[PDB]
Amino acid sequence: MHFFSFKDAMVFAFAPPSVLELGNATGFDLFLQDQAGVGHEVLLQARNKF
Amino acid sequence: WGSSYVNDFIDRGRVKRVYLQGRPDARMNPDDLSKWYVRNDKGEMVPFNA
Repeated sequence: MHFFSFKDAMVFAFAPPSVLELGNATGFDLFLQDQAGVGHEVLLQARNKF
Repeated sequence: WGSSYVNDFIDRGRVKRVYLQGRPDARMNPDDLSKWYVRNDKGEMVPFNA
């Protein structure tokens, strides 16, 4: 709440997940990969469509 | 004659290599070897058989 105000700096605020050693214990995690050499731009828009 | 690996370059997003070498026909028979000129200290193109 206190920081929701700012219209000039996104500011997440969160607890660490219990076994620090493991980074982020929630939900899911994936990489999208440029296999057929399509380039950063296409890749960037595949990210954004997704 | 021996090819040369000068430095690298990008191709479809990969680091590959750039090779310098005499074209096929100026390195096939030992006369093609004479065809090659070297610049000398006072600026002039000397042939190999010299």
